[PDB]
Amino acid sequence: VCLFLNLANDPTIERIITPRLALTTAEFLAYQCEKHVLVILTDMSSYAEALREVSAAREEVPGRRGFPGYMYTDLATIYERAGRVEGRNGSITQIPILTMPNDDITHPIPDLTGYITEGQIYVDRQLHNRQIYPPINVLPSLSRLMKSAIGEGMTRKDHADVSNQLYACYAIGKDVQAMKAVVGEEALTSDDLLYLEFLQKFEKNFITQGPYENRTVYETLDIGWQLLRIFPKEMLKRIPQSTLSEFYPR
Amino acid sequence: NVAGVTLPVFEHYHEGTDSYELTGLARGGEQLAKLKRNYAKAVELLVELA
Repeated sequence: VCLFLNLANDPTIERIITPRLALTTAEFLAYQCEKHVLVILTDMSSYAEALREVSAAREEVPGRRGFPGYMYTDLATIYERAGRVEGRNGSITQIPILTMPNDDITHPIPDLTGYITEGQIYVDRQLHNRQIYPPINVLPSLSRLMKSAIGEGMTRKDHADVSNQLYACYAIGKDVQAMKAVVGEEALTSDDLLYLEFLQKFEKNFITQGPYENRTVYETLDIGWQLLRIFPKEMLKRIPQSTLSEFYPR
Repeated sequence: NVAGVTLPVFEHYHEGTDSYELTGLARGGEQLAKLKRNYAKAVELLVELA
């Protein structure tokens, strides 16, 4: 671990300094020491505020929403310091944390951060109110190049299949719950009851993680399979039977 | 009520009484009884479709 820390009361200038030091050390470890470094950054909204501080110090007129017009170049230079290189055994993976201002998707900071980076992950306030930790919303979540990050050889072959099944089933469960909330159980069929049970068990178990539960990919795949086994093969349509024989008849 | 909207339904009650139970006793009443059961099941069907 390499822990850099910068309290709030510290100088405004030093705030724009720490990420560069972290990036330099991460590059040194990943390339010169052939490591696989997962760097994480926190609260880039306040980093943008520090950028605003230096911009005010520069006597340059502010741009849209008061933020400087050259936020793009600085944030791009921060984000793009990663990847793998030829003739090297190592990689760098960046995961920043952006504090979405007051649920504003159109705010410039998150818009540009979505433009530069690849994919995004959302959290939910309602799930946090439901006391389900971590409050992660997978309905809008999207990983850009997951199709090559996973598959046979790297891991179990049918991981992507399983995630697609879980996503589709979650969507159907949410839709039937929405129809339910105004229509009524009098007009509800058994398969919809199974979908409701799967949804409830899904937020109860899969989304629920807890603080100190070291979970591995294989047992999570087993849990997903157990959830999918509530249904028979008839409506588990999206997966070829040649691969459903792998775990469905257990 | 289905889907929050109400509709009516009709049901048949068979009161235990009769008036023509023995019309035409001295000439014949079995064909009349066939008519009785035929028209009773007809009334069932008609009430259902109503």
